[PDB]
Amino acid sequence: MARWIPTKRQKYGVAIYNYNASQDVELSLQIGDTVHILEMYEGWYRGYTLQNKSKKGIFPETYIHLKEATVEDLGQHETVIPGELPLVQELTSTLREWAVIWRKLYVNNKLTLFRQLQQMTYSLIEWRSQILSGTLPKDELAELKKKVTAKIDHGNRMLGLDLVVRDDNGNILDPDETSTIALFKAHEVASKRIEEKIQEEKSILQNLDLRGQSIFSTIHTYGLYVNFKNFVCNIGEDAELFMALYDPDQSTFISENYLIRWGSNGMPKEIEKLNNLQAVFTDLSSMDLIRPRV
Amino acid sequence: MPPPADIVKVAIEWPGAYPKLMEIDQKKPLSAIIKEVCDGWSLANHEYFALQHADSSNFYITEKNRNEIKNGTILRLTTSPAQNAQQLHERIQSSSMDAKLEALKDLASLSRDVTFAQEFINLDGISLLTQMVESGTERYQKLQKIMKPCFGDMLSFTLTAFVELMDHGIVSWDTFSVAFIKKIASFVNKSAIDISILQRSLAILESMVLNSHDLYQKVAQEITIGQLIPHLQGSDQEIQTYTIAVINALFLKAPDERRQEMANILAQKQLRSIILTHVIRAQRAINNEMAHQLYVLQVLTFNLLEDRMMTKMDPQDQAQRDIIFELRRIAFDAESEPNNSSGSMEKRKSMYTRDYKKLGFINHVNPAMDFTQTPPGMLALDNMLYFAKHHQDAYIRIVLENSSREDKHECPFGRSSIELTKMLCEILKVGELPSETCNDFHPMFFTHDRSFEEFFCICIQLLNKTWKEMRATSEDFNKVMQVVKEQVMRALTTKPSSLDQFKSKLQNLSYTEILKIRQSERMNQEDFQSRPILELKEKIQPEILELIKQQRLNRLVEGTCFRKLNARRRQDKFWYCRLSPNHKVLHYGDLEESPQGEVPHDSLQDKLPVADIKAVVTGKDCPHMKEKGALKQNKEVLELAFSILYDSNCQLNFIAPDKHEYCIWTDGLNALLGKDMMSDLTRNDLDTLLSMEIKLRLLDLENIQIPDAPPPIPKEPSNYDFVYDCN
Repeated sequence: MARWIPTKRQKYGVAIYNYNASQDVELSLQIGDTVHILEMYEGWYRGYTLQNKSKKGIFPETYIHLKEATVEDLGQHETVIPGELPLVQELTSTLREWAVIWRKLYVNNKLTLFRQLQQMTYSLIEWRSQILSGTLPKDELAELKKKVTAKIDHGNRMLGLDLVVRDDNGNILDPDETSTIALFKAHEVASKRIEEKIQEEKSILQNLDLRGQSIFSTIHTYGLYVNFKNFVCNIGEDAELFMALYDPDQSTFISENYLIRWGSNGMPKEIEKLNNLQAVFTDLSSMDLIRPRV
Repeated sequence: MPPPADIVKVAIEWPGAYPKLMEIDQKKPLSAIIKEVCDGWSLANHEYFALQHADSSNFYITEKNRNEIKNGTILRLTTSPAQNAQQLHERIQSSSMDAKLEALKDLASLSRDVTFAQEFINLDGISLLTQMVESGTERYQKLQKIMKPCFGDMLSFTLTAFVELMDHGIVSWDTFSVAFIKKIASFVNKSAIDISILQRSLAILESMVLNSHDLYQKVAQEITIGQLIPHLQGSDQEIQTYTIAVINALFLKAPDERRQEMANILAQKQLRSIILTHVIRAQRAINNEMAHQLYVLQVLTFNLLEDRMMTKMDPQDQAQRDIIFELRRIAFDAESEPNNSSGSMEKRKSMYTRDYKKLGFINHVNPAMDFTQTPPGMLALDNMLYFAKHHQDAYIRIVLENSSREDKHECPFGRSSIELTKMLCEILKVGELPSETCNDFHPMFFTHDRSFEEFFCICIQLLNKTWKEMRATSEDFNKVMQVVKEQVMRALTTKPSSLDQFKSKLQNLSYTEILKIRQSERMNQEDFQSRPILELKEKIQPEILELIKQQRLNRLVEGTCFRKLNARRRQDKFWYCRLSPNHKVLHYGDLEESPQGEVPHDSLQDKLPVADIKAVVTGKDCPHMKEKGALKQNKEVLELAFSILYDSNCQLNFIAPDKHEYCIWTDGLNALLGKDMMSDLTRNDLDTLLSMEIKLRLLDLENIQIPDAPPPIPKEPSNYDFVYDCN
């Protein structure tokens, strides 16, 4: 409770389990009871709690699951992988904002959105946990940045919150007041994204095909995956099965006939495929889709 | 609310009659249905005959149970319950035997039929049984002398039919005469007899004992316990069940003063040990009733301990003071020079205080202030008296080892003995009311009448043994007894069966190694649930429950269009019950059929103070449900019918519109009452929400796991002298 040192390597004041009121400013600490500590005694750390940043907590150093870094993860590289974990910590703040929201959500009954709140929350926190490490490949981490950004801004517009910017690698790089017009158009872009989400949520909430068309607009290589099962008939003779796409609109063929052999016994003449009677018909382009009769 | 399928595709039968599968109408008065059924077999006399389930019941269908005929439920015609009852009775008071045997087995079987019982009890054919088995012996006894196997079967079937009508209670329990109990005495007081007779007769014994403490008294001359041991010895388990049922009825209705008598009687006739060796530790299956029999036996011993347990026998009583004086002589005179055995009052005070600061007593002027509190008081004294007979080694060694420890590791043998006896009785439920609720029997108790006394000596022995193993202290006095209680838990959870096995279980407990196994299981069971983190979560409980409650307070304020009594004929099935912001006044009553719901105003019953609210009885518990006339409510409104209590004379006897909000309002009024909730909605929401919250606490640790156990406390500089200041 004495011999305190000024340092910044302790802002991860990390409670372990139920703490005790043995200390003037202490209680049954939760898990994430972060104290932004200022006073460095060896065996004990007392410092300003996350909950109350003018109120200290005097918590045993062993009970302090200290991580030397501050809430950031890159200055000393506590990022398991560089360039994101600022994103995860701002996600944590996002979550503690969702905290006060879901307290203010049973006061009314919109609980439909309260459900979807918890579910998007669960998706975000599982992305959080999976990106506790560099578990994904880096490009997949960029993908997850995109997805978490998407979910986050969704929640924000739901609560009519602010706009986050800098889609990728932080959400924070853009808003650093380095320029103006770039920032303006960043806001412009984010409002675009909000428009896109409101439109799609209306049009995926109610319609169910326009989403598929919009996604198929970008890429145009598609494949009809058929797993055939068994040709119900007994033949008594060898048989040959051919599977191809015909165009009555064009009065002609389209694809190559996938082949199956058939024994005379109502049985495929090749049995290693009987389970695996699998063909994938590719090359399906935007035109291939939009043809009237196929 | 709906009636059953009024047109049911069922077979109708009758003795001699080919069944006809017709589509019977059921709203018709059943007399006419009986008429048409009779007509089907070219029969008249419908009121003289009853249809019944051709299925197992044979219960003569009345207007009441005709809802119980399913598609395929065969109906069989027969004589009406009155006509069966009569045919019986004039066969019953009669004397021709085999006919009586058939009618008597059948009166047995049909006694449970309420529909039959109505007219057989109106009839008084049970007194006709009284004839057939108290006169019917002496009309015939010359040939009964040899037929007595079959006459015993007779009177046993009479016992069956008699009691199987008695249990319904419409016929008096007084139909048996002193000649009936005379025959029952001829059974119980004699040797092994035809098992039906002995069975149903012991059953009558316990039943008539149950009817009256006076019947119990006037059969106790015939029901004696030594003659009642053979019923246990009867390898038929049920004879054992009946002997012990009679025994437990004896102790239930013997006076506690006479209960100690019959307890010494039980101890000397070996009931504890003879049942252990002949039921528990014999090969006989301990059926649920039998395990309950043993539970009641041990707890009867325990509630004979109760009279000394609860009562606070005078701490300064001269006799008990000299008996704790002799206890403390055989306890202390080793380091107590024998001049204190007859020590004077000044020396009595000196020795009290000297070895009672060695016994850490807050008051050192009296050992009996360590007996001035009950439970048990002079019963812990009784324990040490057992020790003077059975565990003098234990008593001497404990007292001597605490006869010199002035420190707070002191084991206060007066205070520890008294409190340990009381806490382990509360563990063992020594002295509780024996009920069918508990069916657990400990064979530990039935290998020793005083297995409670050896329990206390050996548990205080373990207390002192581990007391060395865990630096046990007297500021931890209650704490050390609670660690000993934890050990008692880990032992009794293995279900001790004998003194040696109980001693083995306690020797397991002396903090040697197996504790790591129990905490390793605690590890494996926190794996899925994180028990210390569960501690974190459920410790900060109150916020979530109180927010749910104020949420429901909101909901009560916005209330609903509640539903009334019999909202049938142009009555407001919709009427608002607004909770005021004051949350002391509910605005409701005959409010119109409101679409938007609440008209916030001084309603027809604008007031409802919590000050007169008692509770809400929910369902048939509602006083309006207790009405069975022009306010009958079908059991489908059970979940909507609530009766909010107030004034002790006016209640909110109303109907909910559905189930969930019924639960909600019950919850809300209970929060008003300041008690727990009774919506499973509350369970689900509270658990999911608080679990999420704590799941929103795992953040500061993540990618790194928690120390499950408490880490230590690293040392401080004791002073507060800040090298880096605060602020």
